Amino acid sequence: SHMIEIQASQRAYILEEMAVQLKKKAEERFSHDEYKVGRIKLTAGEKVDSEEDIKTISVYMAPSSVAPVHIDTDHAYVTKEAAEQKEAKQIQTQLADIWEIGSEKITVHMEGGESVGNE
Repeated sequence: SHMIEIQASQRAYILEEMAVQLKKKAEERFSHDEYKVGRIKLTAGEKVDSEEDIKTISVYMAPSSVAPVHIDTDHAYVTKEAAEQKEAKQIQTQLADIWEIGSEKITVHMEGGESVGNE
């Protein structure tokens, strides 16, 4: 049903090791929570020797729980967005702290919602 493909790569192996250890450590703070860490996507460049070499980290946060026509006051609408922006940025900082890695490298995708983190 669910089949994957990989290309042999030392460099990728290391990167997948850093990735499961990062996944686990996140799952510790978001186990019993609103949000569940789901996909995590790392990118890296020519050399892959430590965490330092990770260029980016995408995180897809899970719901852990149709109306075409919505109608809103102007005020309802902007504040509804403000809060979702503000939720997204908090998972960003939380993971920044947890992983001891600058939030510039972390994109948070808020699936089960409509938001994203920085770039």
